[PDB]
Amino acid sequence: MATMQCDVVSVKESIYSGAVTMLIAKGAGGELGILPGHAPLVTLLQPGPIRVLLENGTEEIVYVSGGVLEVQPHVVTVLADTAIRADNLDEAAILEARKNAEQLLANQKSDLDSAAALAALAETAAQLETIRKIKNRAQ
Repeated sequence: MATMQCDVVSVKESIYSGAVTMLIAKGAGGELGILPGHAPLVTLLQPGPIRVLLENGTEEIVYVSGGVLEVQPHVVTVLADTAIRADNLDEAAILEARKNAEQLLANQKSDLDSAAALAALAETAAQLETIRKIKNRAQ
């Protein structure tokens, strides 16, 4: 399959940069699949685990909170407020926040706390989902 110059960057620093056969990042609410040779596209990147496929039949899963996704003819750049490598994603950290929301949700008293706990649960669940998939990938 063809190859494209994909580069993932975040507010902390770059995460990926090289050749890719195909990448899939969540944008505009739906899953946008870019292929080597696609036309220029600019869509908002929403929270979701983007996958970067290489020419070696491999794929790299990365978690992005959401930001800006700029697609170029032979180049691809996805800016995310926060990018975490599937191999770097800390399960311990996510487990802490994941349980914090679960216990905070059941003890919901107002709408403010709920909005925060819920947002944390969904976010934490995303990071874990990205890891579990990479570390295992047996679905």
